[PDB]
Amino acid sequence: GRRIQGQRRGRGTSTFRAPSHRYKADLEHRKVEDGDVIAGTVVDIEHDPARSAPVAAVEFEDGDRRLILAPEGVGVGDELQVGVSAEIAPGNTLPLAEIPEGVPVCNVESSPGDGGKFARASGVNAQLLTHDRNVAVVKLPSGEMKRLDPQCRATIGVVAGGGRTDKPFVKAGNKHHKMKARGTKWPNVRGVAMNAVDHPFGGGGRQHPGKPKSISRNAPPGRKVGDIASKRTGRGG
Amino acid sequence: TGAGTPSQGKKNTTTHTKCRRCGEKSYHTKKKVCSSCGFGKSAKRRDYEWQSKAGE
Amino acid sequence: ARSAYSYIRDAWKNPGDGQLAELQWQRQQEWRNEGAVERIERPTRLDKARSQGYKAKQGVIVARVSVRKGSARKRRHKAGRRSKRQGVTRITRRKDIQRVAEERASRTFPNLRVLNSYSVGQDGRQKWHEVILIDPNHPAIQNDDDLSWICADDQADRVFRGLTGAGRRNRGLSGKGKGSEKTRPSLRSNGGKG
Amino acid sequence: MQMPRRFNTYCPHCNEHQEHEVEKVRSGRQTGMKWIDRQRERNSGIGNDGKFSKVPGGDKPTKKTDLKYRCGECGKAHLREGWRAGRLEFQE
RNA sequence: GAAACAUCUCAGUAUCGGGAGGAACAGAAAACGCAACGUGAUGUCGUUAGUAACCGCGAGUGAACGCGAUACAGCCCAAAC
RNA sequence: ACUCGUACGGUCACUGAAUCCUGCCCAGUGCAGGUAUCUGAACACCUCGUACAAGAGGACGAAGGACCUGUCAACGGCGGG
RNA sequence: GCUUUACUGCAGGCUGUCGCUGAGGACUCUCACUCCGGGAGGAGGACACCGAUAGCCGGGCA
Ligand SMILES: [Cl-]
Ligand SMILES: [Cl-]
Ligand SMILES: [Cl-]
Ligand SMILES: [Cl-]
Ligand SMILES: [K+]
Ligand SMILES: [Mg+2]
Ligand SMILES: [Mg+2]
Ligand SMILES: [Mg+2]
Ligand SMILES: [Mg+2]
Ligand SMILES: [Mg+2]
Ligand SMILES: [Mg+2]
Ligand SMILES: [Mg+2]
Ligand SMILES: [Mg+2]
Ligand SMILES: [Mg+2]
Ligand SMILES: [Mg+2]
Ligand SMILES: [Mg+2]
Ligand SMILES: [Mg+2]
Ligand SMILES: [Mg+2]
Ligand SMILES: [Mg+2]
Ligand SMILES: [Mg+2]
Ligand SMILES: [Mg+2]
Ligand SMILES: [Mg+2]
Ligand SMILES: [Mg+2]
Ligand code: NA
Ligand code: NA
Ligand code: NA
Ligand code: NA
Ligand code: NA
Ligand code: NA
Ligand code: NA
Ligand code: NA
Ligand code: NA
Ligand code: NA
Ligand code: NA
Repeated sequence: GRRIQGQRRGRGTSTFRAPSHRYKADLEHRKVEDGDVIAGTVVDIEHDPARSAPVAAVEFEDGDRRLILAPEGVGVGDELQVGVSAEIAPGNTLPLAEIPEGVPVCNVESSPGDGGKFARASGVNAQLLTHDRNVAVVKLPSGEMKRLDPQCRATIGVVAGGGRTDKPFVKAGNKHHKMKARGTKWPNVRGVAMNAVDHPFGGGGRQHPGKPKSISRNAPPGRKVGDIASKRTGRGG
Repeated sequence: TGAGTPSQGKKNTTTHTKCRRCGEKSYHTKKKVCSSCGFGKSAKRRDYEWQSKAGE
Repeated sequence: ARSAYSYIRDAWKNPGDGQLAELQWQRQQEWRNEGAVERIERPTRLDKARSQGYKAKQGVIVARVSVRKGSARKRRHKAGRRSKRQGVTRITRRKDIQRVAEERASRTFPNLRVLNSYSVGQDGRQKWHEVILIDPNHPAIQNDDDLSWICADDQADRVFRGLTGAGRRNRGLSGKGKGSEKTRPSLRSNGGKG
Repeated sequence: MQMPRRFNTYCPHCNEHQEHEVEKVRSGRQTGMKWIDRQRERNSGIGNDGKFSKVPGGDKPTKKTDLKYRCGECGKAHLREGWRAGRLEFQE
């Protein structure tokens, strides 16, 4: 048959790429030698086209002007600090070790100095639970307990723009506009609505998958479709 | 819209042009590659054994 | 008495033992950070180089080349093929890695010609060979009785036509009797069955 | 059918009648060093292996008798034509 | 093609990548093995021979040594000192 | 490539606004988890064989399978008497 | 052209083993190698990656 849509994706053609040239900033934590003597002032609050969430323009002491992944409650004029000795207030960034347990955090680093990887989407947050000289246990937004190096930096507070998901798109056009700002092909044609040549579920006199939807982890691309290595399906039991 | 005559009307785009290297009207001005001599793609001249019968 | 060279040779008989072992473990760290073709001032295996024709003279060049280990980096068929021709994984190229190394070196030095080459080890994913190249235009070579032969026009691009020692062995020309029916005088004249 | 374990009959070796013992031919073990074994290894490669890609045929409803007739005095055996028999049991 | 077809065959062919010359390539034996008290670098031509060898032992595939010719040519390093 | 992205994410599928709802079935097939025991290749290892080798056998045993469990808004099923 | 528990194979995934590969049937370490860090250095570590091979799955494809 023909390559399935999921296979066309990987080639990285225009249709599947994110409108990168239209994006504003790669939101990473600043690098500080040590000491913490790095503070800046929020100069503006802007919309981030890559995340449908606000972002903050900060002007640092040493003349550096950069956009920052903004937590809720950050405003123009506010002074933010980054470093070991940073104050424990919303919007500041310091290593997990300097953060008091039980405090909501966002933009958590996976490896110390990577600029942040976890809890960055609208209104989310990680929960710093356990401290130690060896490991800082953080609960990610998915509910998972993550063991991290206490040296991994993070920002105090929950990510801004919380509740974005609360409102329905209502119409195709609204989804369309959002989709145009992402690396995604939309709308979505169901496999079962296609011809056999185009998809493992295509074909038939009526619409139905011709086999069980639960596919093995070992299935090759072009065949891995439907419910991937599902431990279970449905709602009952 | 018919794919024949009615679709022939929008054809006012210049692509293949007189090539600087071979003189043939094959230099694709959009690609900057001559489809006849290979100019723009290779220093060596474009040529293939299939351009003639196998035993010739 | 034993030449000093015999000691370099003897060391290389077992590159995984003694001082040489420690040397290789240290060197390869630097080699893996070097490029595909690196010109080196002196051969790592002096005895082997001299044995192959090397001379500490003007116009004699040495370069270490790294080439990946393993079989053919082959693409699977994209059209009809009988089962026999559908393979990908087990197919190996007909030119040995040493020969690939020699060509990569000669390309790097377009004006030079390959004289010979030898192995200098390997790690888990690549092999290194040092190639001895010669400047057929330098008068220090045009006047050398032992090397001037390489200056002749018919020796141009000798490596690309398999006229190298590794080229000739890989072409099955080693034996002069049984087994060389389809190799001598050339693979092509024998219908490509060698 | 039933059949005597021992009985008098012609021995092609002694060249005279003598008591023979009848035994069912036990399959001899293969060595894996016959020419066909070497051809299997040699010729098997990428893709279909021709004859070596085939699998064991079926079964006839009844098989013929596969026996050894051993001379009770010279100890030398001889073979005979078999005949179709669903079952073959020896008497004693 | 095998009166299907998979190994086999078409064929190392078509086609593709790299490169030399006026011709290329090969070449002075870790050869041959008419086993010898024998031959004596290498191409090529004739023959050996559709022989030996391969092969769903099917269809097909397919040398060599030697011999008669052509032309003839034999050398340089590495190391020892 | 997704991605100047990080689970309020984005990938892979099914259904197809709202309203009232969405029963029973895990035997087969699929996916997934577990598994005393059974089965389970090659290397290395042990025995036999061979002055070596081919080869025969053993021991150990991964994923997988048997076996057990979960799962139908998973493929699907919801009869005769 | 298409399908599949048709025949035969081929990618791909999983898994053992060998090489890279090192020191003291469960374990410690650091020196290759990998990743993070501008750097200092940190994490991981003879595993993984990669090369080779073996078993299972394998109309994704011929
Ligand atoms: Cl969305
Ligand atoms: Cl060359
Ligand atoms: Cl019988
Ligand atoms: Cl002779
Ligand atoms: K064919
Ligand atoms: Mg970014
Ligand atoms: Mg939704
Ligand atoms: Mg788009
Ligand atoms: Mg749809
Ligand atoms: Mg349709
Ligand atoms: Mg299909
Ligand atoms: Mg429907
Ligand atoms: Mg349906
Ligand atoms: Mg048309
Ligand atoms: Mg010739
Ligand atoms: Mg095979
Ligand atoms: Mg036919
Ligand atoms: Mg036939
Ligand atoms: Mg042939
Ligand atoms: Mg011969
Ligand atoms: Mg001299
Ligand atoms: Mg990196
Ligand atoms: Mg098919
Ligand atoms: Na269907
Ligand atoms: Na060159
Ligand atoms: Na051959
Ligand atoms: Na063979
Ligand atoms: Na036919
Ligand atoms: Na046919
Ligand atoms: Na055959
Ligand atoms: Na004679
Ligand atoms: Na069931
Ligand atoms: Na089930
Ligand atoms: Na058709």
